[PDB]
Amino acid sequence: ESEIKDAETSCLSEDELRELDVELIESKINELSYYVEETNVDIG
Amino acid sequence: EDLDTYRERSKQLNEKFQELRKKVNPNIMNMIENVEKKEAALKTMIKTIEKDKMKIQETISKLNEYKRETLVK
Amino acid sequence: LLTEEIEPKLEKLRNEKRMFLEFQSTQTDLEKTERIVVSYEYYNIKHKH
Amino acid sequence: MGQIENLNEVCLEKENRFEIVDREKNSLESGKETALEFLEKEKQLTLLR
Repeated sequence: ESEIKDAETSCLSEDELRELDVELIESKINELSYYVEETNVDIG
Repeated sequence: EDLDTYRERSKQLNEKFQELRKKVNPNIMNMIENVEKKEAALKTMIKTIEKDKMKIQETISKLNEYKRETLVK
Repeated sequence: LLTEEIEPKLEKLRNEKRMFLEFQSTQTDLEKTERIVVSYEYYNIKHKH
Repeated sequence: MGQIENLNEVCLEKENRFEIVDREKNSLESGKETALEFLEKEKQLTLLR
């Protein structure tokens, strides 16, 4: 339950939810998508 | 100008599963050809094994009779 | 022994071929269903407009 | 001497045939480790998102 525990821990609460910029988050999401497009993770 | 409910979700899941197969499979033709040639080699190797066992048994089983027939005469 | 140790790779290739063909068929069916749903949504949007 | 030496020679040849390259598997392992590091970075970015 990482997606729930981390969400409950991240939500002071207002300062930790407004200090993060939206442009940096969008750039990080785009980089993650570009990396996962050719990652092909495996337990090999 | 830019461009039944569970069907769209199933289609999106199938698309995500196909994306999870990022291993390039446009070379499936030559891959199947290599598989076919390797399976032909494997059939030839199985024939080699079976004919080798047949040789191993038949050589001695015929040499016994050859000696037993030649020595007496 | 070498052949039975490489046979894991043969089965991996058989999987990467069969599941690949299955995923291609599933992508074709998904494209067909998406086209049908897009036509239905376009008809509904035209009626609403 | 003869028998033990030929047995040792054939067993050494077999052990070598079992470990001829010892790099192809290592290369695949390093590639998979790099892919896993990329996936971990992507997972960290997804957690941030």
